[PDB]
Amino acid sequence: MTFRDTSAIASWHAHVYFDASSRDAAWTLREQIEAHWSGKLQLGRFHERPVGPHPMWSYQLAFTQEQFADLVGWLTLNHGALDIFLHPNTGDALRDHRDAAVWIGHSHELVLSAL
Amino acid sequence: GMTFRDTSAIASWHAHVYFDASSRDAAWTLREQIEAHWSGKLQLGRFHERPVGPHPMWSYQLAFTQEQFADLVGWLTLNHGALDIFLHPNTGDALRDHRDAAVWIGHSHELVLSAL
Repeated sequence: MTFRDTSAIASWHAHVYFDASSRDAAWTLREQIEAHWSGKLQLGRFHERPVGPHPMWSYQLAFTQEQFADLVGWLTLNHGALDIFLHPNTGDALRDHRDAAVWIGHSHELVLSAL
Repeated sequence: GMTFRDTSAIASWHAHVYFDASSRDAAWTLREQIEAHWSGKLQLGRFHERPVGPHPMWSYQLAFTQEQFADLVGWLTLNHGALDIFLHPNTGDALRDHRDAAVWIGHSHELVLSAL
């Protein structure tokens, strides 16, 4: 393979994964993300069903390479028992999710057929 | 109910590149490119071809600061290939840093936490 630089990355997404057992925790973290960054981070719907490539219930957060250290550091400290799926967006969704998956906690098998 | 921490709680980060006999050449190539790219400025451990410490796979260690995190981890996410990479912060709590603050580029693995 050939080495790429970080300019390849357009944006990052993080997806907070949860289920019925962890719904309250996921909602609390959502409220805290809103508060901590004062609603300046793009935030998707609180999906209580599997959507797209996501095998768990999820919600999406979007941010840049320039916010990556702050957001990922903070999520690493504060995610609790919730797994978080992170991936860069480079313009090739399948490649990004298949090959550039990062996980805070534990990894999950994605529904790649959705991409 | 969680008590939230600020990123200031992080002293430094460690990363471990995991590999096996099948991927040792790829592990080595990455190793030598990390050396090249950062001009030997990133603290780098031995190329361990056995499980060491909490690590269930063959591994080598990198140590780096929060201020180096985005450059290094962004690059590793793009360039790690088949190699899973274990990352964790150092906050002064070895067990919880490994068990509860684990980050994985690729796939997660079960750590041998009794090693700690």
